[PDB]
Amino acid sequence: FWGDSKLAPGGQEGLQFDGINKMIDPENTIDLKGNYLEEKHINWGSQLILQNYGTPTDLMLPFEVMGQFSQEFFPKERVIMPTNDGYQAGVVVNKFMTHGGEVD
Amino acid sequence: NLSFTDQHIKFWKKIPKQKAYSTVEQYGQLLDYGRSQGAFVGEGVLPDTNDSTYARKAAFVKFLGTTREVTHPMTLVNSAFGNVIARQNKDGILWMLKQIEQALFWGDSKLAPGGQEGLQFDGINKMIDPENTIDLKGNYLEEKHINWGSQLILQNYGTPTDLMLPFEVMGQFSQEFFPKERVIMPTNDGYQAGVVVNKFMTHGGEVDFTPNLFLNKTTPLNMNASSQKAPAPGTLAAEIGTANDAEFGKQTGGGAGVYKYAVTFNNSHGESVPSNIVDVTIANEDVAKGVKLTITNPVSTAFPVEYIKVYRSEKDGQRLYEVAKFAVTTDNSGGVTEHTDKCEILANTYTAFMGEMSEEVIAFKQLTPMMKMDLATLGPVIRWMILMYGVPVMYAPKKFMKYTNIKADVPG
Amino acid sequence: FWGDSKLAPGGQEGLQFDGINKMIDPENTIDLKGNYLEEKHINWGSQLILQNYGTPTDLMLPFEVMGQFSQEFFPKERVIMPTNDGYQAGVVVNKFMTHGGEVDFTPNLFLNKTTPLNMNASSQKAPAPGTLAAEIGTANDAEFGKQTGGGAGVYKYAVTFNNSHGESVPSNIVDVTIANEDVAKGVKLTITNPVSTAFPVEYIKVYR
Amino acid sequence: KQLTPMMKMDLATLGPVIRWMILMYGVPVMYAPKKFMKYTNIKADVPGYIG
Amino acid sequence: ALEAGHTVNPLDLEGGGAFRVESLERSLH
Repeated sequence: FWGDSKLAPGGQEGLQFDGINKMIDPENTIDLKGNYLEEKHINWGSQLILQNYGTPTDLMLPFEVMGQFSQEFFPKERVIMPTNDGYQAGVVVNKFMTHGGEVD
Repeated sequence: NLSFTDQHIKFWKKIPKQKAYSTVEQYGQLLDYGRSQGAFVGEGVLPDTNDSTYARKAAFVKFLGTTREVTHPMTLVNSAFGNVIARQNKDGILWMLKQIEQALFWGDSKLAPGGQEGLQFDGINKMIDPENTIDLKGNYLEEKHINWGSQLILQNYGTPTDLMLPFEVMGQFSQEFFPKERVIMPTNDGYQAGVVVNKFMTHGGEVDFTPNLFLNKTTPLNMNASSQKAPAPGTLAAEIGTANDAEFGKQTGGGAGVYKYAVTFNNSHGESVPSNIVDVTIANEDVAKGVKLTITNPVSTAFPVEYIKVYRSEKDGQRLYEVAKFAVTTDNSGGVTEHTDKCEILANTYTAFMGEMSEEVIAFKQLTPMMKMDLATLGPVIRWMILMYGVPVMYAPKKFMKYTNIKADVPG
Repeated sequence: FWGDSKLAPGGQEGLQFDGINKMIDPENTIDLKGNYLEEKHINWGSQLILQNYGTPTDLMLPFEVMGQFSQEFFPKERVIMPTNDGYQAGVVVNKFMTHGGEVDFTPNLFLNKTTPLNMNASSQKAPAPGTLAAEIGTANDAEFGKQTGGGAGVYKYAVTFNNSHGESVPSNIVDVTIANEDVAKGVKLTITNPVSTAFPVEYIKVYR
Repeated sequence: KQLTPMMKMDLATLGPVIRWMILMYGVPVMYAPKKFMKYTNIKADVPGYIG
Repeated sequence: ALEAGHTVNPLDLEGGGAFRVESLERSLH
């Protein structure tokens, strides 16, 4: 993830290999300015991948971002009136359906 | 291969194809059964006489082509990725297919000095009747506008079947259904989110959504010429016009602001570098009057000019996008062309099309399919070219419609 | 739909037959006053038919009204959280259920709105144009104030002359100014026949 | 109530022109006037205002 | 050369256009 191969003095060749963070084209970057990751940013990234003739398949994210992703789905919960004894709350999203395909 | 494949061509594989036997193809239309004059007569009285209305139309065949060359020594060495002639042929065919796909949308046959017959054929944007246009004035597409377009089509004895829209508009439209998701309380472990709409049911039929990768927004300005055979750049002068039907005031918050203007000169080969940038200030009372542009041809161009593209920026913006396109009056050195801008198209907006996609409404007539032809040997170089002749025809212009000035923020 | 058998001069018998708009009893009329067709108006009409020992079965409306009626059901759509790979949207109301049974909707393509004025004669055998004079009337049961914004405003009036052969040319346009206290008083129209018409005149149409 | 269905009748030859007429006779009858109703002043504009 | 143009009026045909015959679709729309 965090490799870099230009860490020799004077910017020469180093000992490490380049990571994903360095080989990604600089245009394919979305900056959130220290905000949360919302639901529409998935579609934004899907569009960025799509317009370069690609098909999105996977989204690699840290655990905390995945946890914060569940905030928007809390006020959409519903319960039927014949309530049982005890309920389980919490919504965990592991897949998404964008206009460019399904993303895991 | 980092570029597009054959699966990204959509509108070319769907339009029906017919054979053509000349450069002019004619067809007849039936317009009315009779004029309305009342039909009640009385006992033993001779009624009046009615007549019908018929028409005859014609379409003109255009041509397309490209050339590929391979040198003699290149054909003798060993190659790692196979034969080079087949690769060049594949590249040429794919390039031609992309050009055909976009020309079926944005073609225009009236771009020539003096408005004469040009080298292109008419596309969907110009063949649709002007009445069947819905202007969103820079707003998101909603569910109502689909019913609006369906009504527009059905009141002309049509039947909506397909809707063709870019990918950004598709994503924005699908985003509007997010607050409608609901979750049942006994939640499981894992859910799939995101809503994508593929079909729509209207009061006048059913509509299918067809995202297109080659349908885009207004073209942004480019600082480099597309071809070395493009004409030379000229000059531009702008000021306030004297019209009384400009639509600058239809935007949100009014139309007063500062706008940027530029022009580019075009021919059948390519596009020139942009001209000088001009800033125009529109007051609050000037929104009804247009902006008059004065365009001067280059003095010592190596190729003639044929038509002009007009670029306008957003209100109080910095980037310029193409908003107009028209032909020159004369191709002589130092010629002067005048044009008044009435803000018919807003900058940085999209466009979509809906209509009945049947052979009885639209078709494509081919004088010859895609084919290859060899060339004479002028030296140790192998040359050949690829051609196609044809023209699209829409028999019923009012069984289609289009949305203009659609706002979408998906990429950003 | 729009037949009328009393268009002869003097109110005598004409050459047409009465349509649905005239055979229906004048009492059985619901006035929407320039608003949309809600869901309760279906029940209103259903009861208006039931109270005469009948049973409503069909409703005939234009496509525009049907589309506007179906538009109101969009914000009622919901999606269940486990999501499929693609959906179909759009709501079309085929029928309606009242307290007197179920009523089908049959959109008719030839049932249109008020015909806009035409500046050309429909046939060469139509009569000649005439003159029109308009002013505030003296009635006390005018319904100009039933609009949402009230009856105050400026209105335009024009007439055309008719026979069994076609429609004539529009007459002169007259502007009438109505105040907020005159909404209860109608507009009195004075229509004058053509001086030298070549074909007879039978009835008049008023355009506002 | 239809006296005769739609029919075609030829006219006399008064010149080098072929002529014919199409006729139909009938009338609608409504036995129960108050078993029907009508809505008036309905407002609806599908291609509506954007603003 | 001999070119087939886009002239419609039969009384304005000249050159290769005079050799063209009428092409009409036989279905009324």
